[PDB]
Amino acid sequence: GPSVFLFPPKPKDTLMISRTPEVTCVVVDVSHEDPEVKFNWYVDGVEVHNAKTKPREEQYNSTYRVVSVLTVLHQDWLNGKEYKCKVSNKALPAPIEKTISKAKGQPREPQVYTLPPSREEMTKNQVSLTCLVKGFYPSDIAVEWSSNGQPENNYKTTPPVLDSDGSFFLYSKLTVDKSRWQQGNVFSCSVMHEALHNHYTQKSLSLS
Amino acid sequence: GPSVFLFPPKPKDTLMISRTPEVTCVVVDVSHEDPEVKFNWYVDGVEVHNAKTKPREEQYNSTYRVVSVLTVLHQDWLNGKEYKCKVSNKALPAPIEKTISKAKGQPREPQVYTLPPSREEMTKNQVSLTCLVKGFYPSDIAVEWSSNGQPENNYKTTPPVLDSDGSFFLYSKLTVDKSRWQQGNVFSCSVMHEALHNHYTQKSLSLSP
Ligand SMILES: *[C@@H]1O[C@H](CO[C@@H]2O[C@@H](C)[C@@H](O)[C@@H](O)[C@@H]2O)[C@@H](O[C@@H]2O[C@H](CO)[C@@H](O[C@@H]3O[C@H](CO[C@H]4O[C@H](CO)[C@@H](O)[C@H](O)[C@@H]4O[C@@H]4O[C@H](CO)[C@@H](O)[C@H](O)[C@H]4NC(C)=O)[C@@H](O)[C@H](O[C@H]4O[C@H](CO)[C@@H](O)[C@H](O)[C@@H]4O[C@@H]4O[C@H](CO)[C@@H](O)[C@H](O)[C@H]4NC(C)=O)[C@@H]3O)[C@H](O)[C@H]2NC(C)=O)[C@H](O)[C@H]1NC(C)=O
Ligand SMILES: *[C@@H]1O[C@H](CO[C@@H]2O[C@@H](C)[C@@H](O)[C@@H](O)[C@@H]2O)[C@@H](O[C@@H]2O[C@H](CO)[C@@H](O[C@@H]3O[C@H](CO[C@H]4O[C@H](CO)[C@@H](O)[C@H](O)[C@@H]4O[C@@H]4O[C@H](CO)[C@@H](O)[C@H](O)[C@H]4NC(C)=O)[C@@H](O)[C@H](O[C@H]4O[C@H](CO)[C@@H](O)[C@H](O)[C@@H]4O)[C@@H]3O)[C@H](O)[C@H]2NC(C)=O)[C@H](O)[C@H]1NC(C)=O
Repeated sequence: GPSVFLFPPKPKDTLMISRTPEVTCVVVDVSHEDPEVKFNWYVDGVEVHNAKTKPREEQYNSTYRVVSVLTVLHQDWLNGKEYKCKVSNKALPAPIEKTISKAKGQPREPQVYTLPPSREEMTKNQVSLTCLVKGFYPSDIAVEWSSNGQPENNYKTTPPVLDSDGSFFLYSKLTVDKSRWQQGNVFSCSVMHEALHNHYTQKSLSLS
Repeated sequence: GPSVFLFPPKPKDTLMISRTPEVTCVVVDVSHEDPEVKFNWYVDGVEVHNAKTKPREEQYNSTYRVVSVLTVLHQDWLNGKEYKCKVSNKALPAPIEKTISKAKGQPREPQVYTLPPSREEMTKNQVSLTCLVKGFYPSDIAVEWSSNGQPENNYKTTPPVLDSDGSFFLYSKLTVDKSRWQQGNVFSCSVMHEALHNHYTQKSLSLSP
């Protein structure tokens, strides 16, 4: 009955020293008469301790949903250590195990280019500011937009796309009002990747 | 046990008269002692019998992967008929069914914009010509690149991405040699969509010194 789902830390957390990367180990479909679940975590085969098991979250479909969280070190994740979650329950015949780690492969540095709107789009009510990010490996990346320190949240980013070489690329599109573009406001495409210098770069975009 | 995944026809196939739109019905995780799969197709509740079941594709994880394909008519897809795939197998307690159709909703016309390389990229050996396609619904679209009549095939396109409004967008990236860009050659982003005037539009891109 019980199923297991081991999720990696958010890319933004693994690349920012201030944040705390967490590996979460979701267990679903737990019965009422077999409610006890027990986790064991391993890091390259080495038992680790002091995980945090959140309280049982009783579901709409008359089951439980237990979650155990393990905070991992920034360096250990980015060095590519394998984190294993061993679930044990009465309903299970044999303990389930899942393993997760950073996408293995030679890290490659993204080139970040900003592209302004076409003059055809300038006739429209709003305009699209484009940020090309290309040549990065692996596909674990985070792209954000901002003006000054204050962030812009009216943007979408495309899934990473595998190129002719081993690398990836993507586009991020910030939609702004035409007025604010023509007033000469500065927008900044911030990118975060493991292969970037200090895990961060930022390119600006303005009217000439 | 067995899982089912019903996929729509390639957007390029539904929009080109010469091509053949197909609905594929993938069945995964089939055991060795229950290898027989049997499909039944329906079009708005009407049984059809013109499918082709491909041979079992034995997987790396000691299971099979059976696929049944149904060719659909261009007009039937674009009119929005519902295609259903009913899988049956020993391992299943009750036959599984999945349904797919064209995304129902007011069709919206893509705006097509071409963007030249940044001057930072101009230092590199090759440069990237960008084609933004935005504001289209549904997500059935096809993008090609060309110079003159002859096509350019060194390009990649992103999956359609859902925007803040109901519409979609995507980017297509043509990689060309820096020389050919600076010689002032004209490249053309051709787009094909249900909502486009005559199901086709094309925007050009050049050095424009
Ligand atoms: C044994 O191996 C096989 C083979 O797997 C392959 O080989 C192994 C060795 C590994 O390397 C695998 O990584 C590799 O894939 C396993 O078979 C796989 O089984 C899983 C399910 O367990 C299937 O997952 C689904 O995948 C589809 C997307 O699949 C397309 O894209 C894949 C790459 O991205 C590609 O590999 C596939 O072939 C397929 O590509 C399409 O193929 C068709 C025909 O081949 C073609 O016409 C198309 O053009 C082509 N398109 C593209 C884009 O490539 C994904 O959509 C599914 O997601 C749904 O279901 C999930 C539940 O599993 C759920 O979590 C998701 O959220 C999602 O659910 C849907 O969500 C929408 C939201 O709007 C909702 O509306 C829907 O109702 C909802 N549906 C459901 C059912 O919930 C899903 O992830 C793999 O496709 C399949 N792989 C292959 C190649 O067949 C097998 O499982 C292994 N067995 C064991 C025991 O381990
Ligand atoms: C009772 O209800 C439970 C609650 O779930 C919700 O409601 C039910 C009714 C359904 O509608 C659910 O789909 C819905 O989620 C059920 O639990 C769910 O079980 C299913 C199947 O066992 C799980 O499916 C798996 O989902 C994975 C992704 O999971 C993330 O995203 C989900 C939403 O998109 C979210 O519900 C999950 O909690 C989880 O969220 C992430 O959590 C981490 C922290 O742990 C965060 O860091 C992320 O940011 C979160 N992200 C998001 C988007 O929220 C899939 O990855 C997984 O697919 C993989 O495994 C399968 C094999 O199973 C492969 O085939 C596949 O290729 C892939 O590798 C799978 O689809 C679902 O996630 C569970 N939901 C929750 C909340 O735990 C109970 O099952 C249900 N019980 C019964 C008896 O019906």
